Amino acid sequence: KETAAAKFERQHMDSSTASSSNYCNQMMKSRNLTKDRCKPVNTFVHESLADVQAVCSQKNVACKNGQTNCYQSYSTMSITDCRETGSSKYPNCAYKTTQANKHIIVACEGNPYVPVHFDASV
Repeated sequence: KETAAAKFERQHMDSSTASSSNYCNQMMKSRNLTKDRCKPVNTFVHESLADVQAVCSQKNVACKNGQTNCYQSYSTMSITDCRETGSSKYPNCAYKTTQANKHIIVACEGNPYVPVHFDASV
């Protein structure tokens, strides 16, 4: 079905945008991240697809799971962290929205070598 690279774009890319306090509530729903369960934590990156793809050629770092295919951006990037609230109950998933400017760390795979997993922000 959906490729890993497409799944990364669906879950994590929002180049279209200044996020509101309801941003995560709307985006987690519209990107199908609340269909089977409320995904607890999810990050959206507001940079261009080209800039995020270029991270796979930037600073190589260890992934949280111990693999060696993670990469940290040389520059900070505009991102939005979505974190499920305590009062969230499926299927009415509820999220706190936090914008930040941080370096991102993604896992890269394949040919062409593209992001397939959002590992962390630092």
